[PDB]
Amino acid sequence: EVWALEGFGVAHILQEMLTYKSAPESFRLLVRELRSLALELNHFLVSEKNFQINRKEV
Amino acid sequence: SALERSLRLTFMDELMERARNRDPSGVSEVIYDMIAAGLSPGPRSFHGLVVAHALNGDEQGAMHSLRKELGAGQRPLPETMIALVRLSGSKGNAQRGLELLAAMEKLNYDIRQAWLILVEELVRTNHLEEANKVFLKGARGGMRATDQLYDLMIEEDCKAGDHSNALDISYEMEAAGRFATTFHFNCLLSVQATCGIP
Amino acid sequence: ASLETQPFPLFQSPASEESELESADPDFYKIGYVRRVRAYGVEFKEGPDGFGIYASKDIEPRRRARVIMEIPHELMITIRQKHPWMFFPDIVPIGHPIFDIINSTDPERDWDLRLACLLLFSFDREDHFWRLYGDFLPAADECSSLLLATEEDLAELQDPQLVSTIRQQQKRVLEFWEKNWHSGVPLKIKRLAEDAERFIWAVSIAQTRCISMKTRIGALVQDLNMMIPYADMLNHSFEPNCFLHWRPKDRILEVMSNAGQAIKKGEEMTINYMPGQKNNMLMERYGFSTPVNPWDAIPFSGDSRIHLNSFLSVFNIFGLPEEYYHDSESFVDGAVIAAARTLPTWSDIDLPPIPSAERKAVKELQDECRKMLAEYPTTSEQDQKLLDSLSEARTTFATAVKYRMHRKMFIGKIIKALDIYQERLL
Amino acid sequence: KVMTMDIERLLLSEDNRFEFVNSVAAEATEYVEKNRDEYGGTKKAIFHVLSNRVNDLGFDRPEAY
Ligand SMILES: C[S@@+](CC[C@H](N)C(=O)[O-])C[C@H]1O[C@@H](n2cnc3c(N)ncnc32)[C@H](O)[C@@H]1O
Repeated sequence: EVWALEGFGVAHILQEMLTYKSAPESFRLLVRELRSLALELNHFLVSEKNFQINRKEV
Repeated sequence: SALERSLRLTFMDELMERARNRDPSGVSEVIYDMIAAGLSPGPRSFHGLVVAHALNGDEQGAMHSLRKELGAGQRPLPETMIALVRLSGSKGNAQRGLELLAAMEKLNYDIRQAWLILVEELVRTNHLEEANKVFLKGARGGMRATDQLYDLMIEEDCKAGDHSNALDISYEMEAAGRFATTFHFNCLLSVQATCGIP
Repeated sequence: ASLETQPFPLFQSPASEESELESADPDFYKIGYVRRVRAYGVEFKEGPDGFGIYASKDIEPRRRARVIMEIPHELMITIRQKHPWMFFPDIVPIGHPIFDIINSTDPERDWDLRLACLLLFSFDREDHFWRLYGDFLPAADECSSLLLATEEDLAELQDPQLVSTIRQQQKRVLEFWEKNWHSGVPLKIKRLAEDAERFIWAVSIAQTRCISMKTRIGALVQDLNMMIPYADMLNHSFEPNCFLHWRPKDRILEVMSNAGQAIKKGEEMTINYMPGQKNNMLMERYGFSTPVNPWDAIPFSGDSRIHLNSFLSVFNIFGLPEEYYHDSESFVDGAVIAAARTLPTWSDIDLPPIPSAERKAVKELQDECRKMLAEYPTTSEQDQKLLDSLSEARTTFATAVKYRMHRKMFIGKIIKALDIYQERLL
Repeated sequence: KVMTMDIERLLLSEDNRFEFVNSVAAEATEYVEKNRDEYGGTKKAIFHVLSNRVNDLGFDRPEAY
């Protein structure tokens, strides 16, 4: 169904179905378990305006 | 008829002569003389007074002459507003620029040329940060700058490294239908290359 | 009604000889409506000056531009603007002699000859829409384009450079016809234009009705010169209420009423054929002139000059020189905007105009304009008389008279503008 | 019933279906920001955007048809 929804490009429904209908807390779980394996899954986003490397809340 | 016309003629000629000589005290003399002649309304006369102040940079005197002509007169002719906005942008005073440009809304005059002048003079006066403020707030207001002004402002921003505004102006330029050329992307890349994040 | 032949525009309206906008023959719209043309809120009306589009209802303002017409691509004719000639209705069979003739045109000088070849072939191609539409094109005696004029008219044109350019155009067209309709051509070419008059007519129509646009045909972004059978009925204006636009998904030419503009029942729907061309260019190509032409020019050589910014403000003209417009804030019109673009003028950062020396300059330029008027043998209103009553409505001659009259009327408006500018400078 | 033809008309009007739908979402969220009437009963902001846009196309449809 994810493959079908993203085939339609209807990606805001896909976002709804995969996040707030139940970073997302399950990605928090993913990063926390890898961080528990002693791997830093580190999420950054780069300001287009300022090139500042904003670390995401993870 | 011809009496009033010749009085108007000679009085406004000696006023304009004082104004070109940047003598606003003289212009005030001729205002008083025309009031004594009963020629009380006259937009050209207060335009002469404002340009007499502006040519010597008397921002306060220019605003005083504006307050005179609005408070005890009639709507100013466009060159009055344009000249006082130019005196702002050439002096700095960008807040006064925006305040008067917003006050131009109430005359129904074309704001485009005055805003272009304000931006251009601010850039020429190296008042780039507030020039960016007035430009972006105009573009978000849906006004289109002249192409020369986009090109100059982008180039000067990128020389200043102000990509935070250069990219935004480039988006507004695209939204205005001026497609970004290799020059504009070269200007953006000149600053982007500095970030160390290729 | 997907058949029939010979529908025509009732000639009751072109009967002005004894001395105004009746509806066009309903079949004129029907032949389009049966072929997915749609007119929204507009009506074809038939004056002695031919067809026009007029709003049949008050149209409220809208936030986006509002559609007023849809013409489907299948009814159009197109030539590629650039060398590799292709036809997107693709009327012309592969290897038809028409392709050899059309190739023998200059890539950029003879686009009108190419369009004329297509127009004639589309009158020969049965059950092409223009087989029916050609009856509504102006015949050789009622077309305004000066390619149908002769020296009897051009003597009345009194504009030797434009006379020379019209003569060169006619020479070029007739030389092309003589070269490519010689007796050796197939019947399927000789029947297109068996005489010079048919070809010069076709070229005059191609010139007066050629729209050109950048368009997208599927994937291909391309430059086309094209004929659109209901957008070519729009009349010119330099203050147009409409513009043409292209939809590539369904290949529709929209005619769009401008965003934020209200329009009134009986208002003429007009477009800006070519923006920024002097009246002599509109005579050269289209075959008409307009007195409010805001790009017209005057051969001034005076060292007298007027304060441009004060000339603007006294007439409340606004915008940059490419942009000059007038607002509600009443004789000010396109001719005064042309004046601001044309008068010998000076400007300075803030310096005021000399109230005396500007009157001196006004007097000098007014006497220059007066001697320019004096270079014609007659005043404007003599041509107005020669148009409110006229011997035979000879369309090319009446067009030349309209040209001369417009120019004089213009210079008159220049005089009046300088007078009112001086008076209103107080 | 008919409203999807208007949708198709607007889909035919706009040069990118995804950009059109983005513009509709933008128009609806700015509508529900510039006006704070609840406007959530039998008529919906999406249908309102489609109605206003087809009215710009000149077509006689009422708000939310
Ligand atoms: C695009 S063609 C339209 C054909 C025209 N409606 C007819 O009856 O054949 C433009 C023609 O309309 C006329 N025309 C164009 N602009 C005009 C104007 N501003 N005022 C009056 N007539 C105009 C001229 O005769 C010109 O040849």
